[PDB]
Amino acid sequence: GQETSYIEDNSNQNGAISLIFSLKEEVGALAKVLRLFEENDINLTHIESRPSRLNKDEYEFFTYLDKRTKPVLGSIIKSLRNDIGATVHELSRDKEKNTVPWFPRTIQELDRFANQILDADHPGFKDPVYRARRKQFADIAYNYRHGQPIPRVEYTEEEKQTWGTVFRTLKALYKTHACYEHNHIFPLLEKYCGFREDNIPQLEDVSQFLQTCTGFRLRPVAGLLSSRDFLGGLAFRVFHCTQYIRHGSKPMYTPEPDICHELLGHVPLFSDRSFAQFSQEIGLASLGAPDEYIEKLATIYWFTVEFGLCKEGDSIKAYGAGLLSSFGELQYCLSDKPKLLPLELEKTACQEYSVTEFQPLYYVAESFSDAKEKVRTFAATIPRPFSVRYDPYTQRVEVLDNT
Amino acid sequence: GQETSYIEDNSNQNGAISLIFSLKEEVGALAKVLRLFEENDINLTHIESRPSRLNKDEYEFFTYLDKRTKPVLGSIIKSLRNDIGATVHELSRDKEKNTVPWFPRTIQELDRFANQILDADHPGFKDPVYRARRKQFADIAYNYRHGQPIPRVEYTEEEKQTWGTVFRTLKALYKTHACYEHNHIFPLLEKYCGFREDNIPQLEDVSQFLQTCTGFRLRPVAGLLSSRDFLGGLAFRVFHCTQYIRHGSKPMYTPEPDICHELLGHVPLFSDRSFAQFSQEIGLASLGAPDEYIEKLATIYWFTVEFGLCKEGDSIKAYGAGLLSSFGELQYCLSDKPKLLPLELEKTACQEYSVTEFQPLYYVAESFSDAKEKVRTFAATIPRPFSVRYDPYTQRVEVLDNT
Ligand SMILES: [Fe+3]
Ligand SMILES: [Fe+3]
Repeated sequence: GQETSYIEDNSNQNGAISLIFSLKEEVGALAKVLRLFEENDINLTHIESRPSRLNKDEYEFFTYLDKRTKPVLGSIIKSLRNDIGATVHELSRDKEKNTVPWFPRTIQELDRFANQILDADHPGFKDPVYRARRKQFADIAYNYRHGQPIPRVEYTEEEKQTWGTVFRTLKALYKTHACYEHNHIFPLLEKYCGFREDNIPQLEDVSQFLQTCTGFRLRPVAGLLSSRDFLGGLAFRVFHCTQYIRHGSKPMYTPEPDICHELLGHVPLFSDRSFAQFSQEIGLASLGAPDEYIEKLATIYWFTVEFGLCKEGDSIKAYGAGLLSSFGELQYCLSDKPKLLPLELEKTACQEYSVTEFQPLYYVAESFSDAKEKVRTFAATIPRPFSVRYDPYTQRVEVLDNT
Repeated sequence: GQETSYIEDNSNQNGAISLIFSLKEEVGALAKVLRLFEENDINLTHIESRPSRLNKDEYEFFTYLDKRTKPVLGSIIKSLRNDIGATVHELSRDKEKNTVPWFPRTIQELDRFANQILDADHPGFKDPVYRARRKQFADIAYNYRHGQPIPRVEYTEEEKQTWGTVFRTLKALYKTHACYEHNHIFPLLEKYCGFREDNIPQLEDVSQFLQTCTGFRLRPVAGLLSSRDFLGGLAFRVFHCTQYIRHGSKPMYTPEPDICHELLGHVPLFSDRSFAQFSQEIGLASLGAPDEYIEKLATIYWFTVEFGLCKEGDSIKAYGAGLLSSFGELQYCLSDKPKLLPLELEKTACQEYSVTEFQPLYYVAESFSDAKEKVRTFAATIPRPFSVRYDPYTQRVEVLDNT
């Protein structure tokens, strides 16, 4: 009711259904389970069995199925539960009765809904060339697949000039308004990723560098994804970021995120361990979270990763990416005009806001470490039949039952 | 003096020198350091700066230099120490006075000495076709680069038949002689990696699966690597394994490791978290370790990963890979002939042994968890100016000063 940053998720044509369950290895168990699936008309390359990462005598099952297996899924869950004997969690993309809202278990699974994106006013609406250029970048995202190197695009001088206009202003403002963490990493991005005022950095280059710092990686997205999907990606330390640039007509404005917003507002901080851990915690807390809490986390995300203020000693600087890529509001947030409140997730989670520039209120975080722990705690209050944790080694979410 | 499994490391033509040091970010520090390198004739793409993963106000430096920069390195270390102010560790591949034995800091660095490998008696010596086939596999290893998918090779029926001979025997013996962990993972390798008696699995397939389980990954090696380099790889959960198969003339024998030995003896257990962690601990304890302790760890490795016996309750099974891929000694080790001693690294580290089949003595491990902690402790006694820890996210060793 005030145009928020919370985008409710859809469902494709087939949607997505995944069954989470572990099976203790007892002679024939593995075969009975696969036989169970085999029997009910299900391709067994959609069922994956792996050793349990928690219990040395169990197998964990991953099922890449969709809505087309719905009819015989009830039977299978029943059998698994009653006959075979296994605690089963049904993850559904259409989050219905008794089903936990779907979420990727493996980083690769981020491919599933990555292409689930959402003009008249938009600068560039009457620009054929721009519209085509946007098609090009959208194509790259749509065609993108996890693991692949992000395709490089040669930016035109015009675009580079737009970049520079935004770059120049912000750089000449980070020292006095940006948090230590941002100002700490930026010089390196300039030195190593081609972050210059006469050059738009290639997403592949930035992704490599990010990984090298925090394991974070980039994924080119065509447009805005549902909060569930964007937040979810953070659990795998994956950042869905645009590659296109705003229209040159108004370099100082974007009614949507763009390469300028991702590279100068988000990327720098994702290179910091504490910050990386913080944002990932928000992603992990969203995994399978009910719509209500996704919006809450989306709101929380908004007042932290996007428009957050960090308290450094006796002063307050900005770390919110929405601030660090918007000179105007970047100066405004540190002025004496905005209302400031300490970060307190229960109140922040229900905070009323609008997407319009120049937020009237900002939340101040003690540190990234404090907020991370702050989110960990808020997460514990989110209705979920289990808890989650990321495994950097296998790049797979490990679902542990509530602690 | 009894032909051991300890292979002392060499040095290429240029060798390898890396400087470990962190720099607190104080105006101009970063530039002074790079200027410092720039000045002394050093390509700055050989110097890498990244945010410290431990201290939020420091930069960590990675230097991919060799022996050709030796002359001006003394000056640079002096400057860094006295002028700039930084604790500097000089890693040298030629481990000389005051230099810590070199070791990869980034997983990619495993490329540096990966191709540093070491016939008359060998079965296949007079076989032109075999020798050429071996050239082919060696080529693939030499050309291999971390990150790349391991090239697939179509094995001849003859080779597949050799595989089957070994496979058949072992499979029909794992139930009664192999540890739970091995028997737990094997069925999955059969179900998912093409581990059949009529099919030699492709290393790429196995690597993917391994990663999916423990993050472990394979790297095709041409022949035997120095203990330092092989053990070191384990720190990154990377297994250097052969791809070629023994000569068909004598399927029941190999005077060297081969695909049969890697896939059936090592791979299964590397899919277990506890085991993966254990072997990695040995790799982490080798990082920069003096030659003496590398041989010790090599010896330890020998009596554990290669020829170790695990105590399961009241019984004892085998987990040593040398045992699990050698039917003959696999039955022998559990007979009443071999001498058995509990795992105790200080005595095991100095244990006398020979490579000849049918070990007279084996060391029994409480569990993989106990041995891992056992190695962690033994490691603390290894002369090193710092301690190490692996970062799965960035795939980079983080060097913390002694704890
Ligand atoms: Fe954003
Ligand atoms: Fe071996």
